[PDB]
Amino acid sequence: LVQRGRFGRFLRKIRRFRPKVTITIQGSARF
Repeated sequence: LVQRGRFGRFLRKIRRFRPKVTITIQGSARF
């Protein structure tokens, strides 16, 4: 392992801001 929640999900591997910005980029690749 090499991460804490503060560095695993703090506008880093999720973002998902109210209008949805990078989560959409991830969503394009995933789906």
